[PDB]
Amino acid sequence: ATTPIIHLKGDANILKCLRYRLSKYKQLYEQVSSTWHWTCTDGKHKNAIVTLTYISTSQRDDFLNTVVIPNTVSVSTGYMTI
Amino acid sequence: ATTPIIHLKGDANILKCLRYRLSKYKQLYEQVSSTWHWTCTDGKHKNAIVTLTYISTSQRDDFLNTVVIPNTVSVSTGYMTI
Repeated sequence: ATTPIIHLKGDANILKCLRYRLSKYKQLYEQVSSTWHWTCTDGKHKNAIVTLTYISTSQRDDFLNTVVIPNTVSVSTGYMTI
Repeated sequence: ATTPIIHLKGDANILKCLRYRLSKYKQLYEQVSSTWHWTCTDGKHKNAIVTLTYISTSQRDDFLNTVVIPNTVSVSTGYMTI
C-alpha cells in the first residue's frame, strides 16, 4: 500500500504563502509539512521544500489541476509505502 | 526514473543525533533533510521526520543493513519520480 506524496520546491517564503493558500483546498490534500531543506544545501530560501500527502492519486490529480502552483516552484511526485 | 527515499520518524533530538551519526556513513545515502513535521501536528518532538534520498535501492538496502536505527524511530520507504 502506498501514499501519493508531493514535493513543492523553491523559495521558502513562496512555499509559506502557497501553504497559507492551500487552506482553501484542505479537501484536496491531507498533510502539508513545514518547510525543510537538504542539509548539504546552504542555498538559502530557494532550496526549501514542502511535502504534502494525499488520500489517493485521484486527490493528487484534483489538487494539481485546481491549486495554482507558481512557476517559481517545482513540483515532483512520488509515493511512500504504508 | 525514481529516487529511493526514506522517512525516519520520531523524537526530534533522537533524529538529530542519528543524523550526526550518519556522517560515518555518507557513502550509504545522498541527502538527509533537516527535521520537519506535519503542520497538523502539535505533537512536539516525536512527530518529527527526516527524509533521506539514495542513489539506488541497493544503496538503500546497504544503509538499512548497516546503520543502527533505534527502536524509538520508525522507518518507512518510498520513491520520488525524477
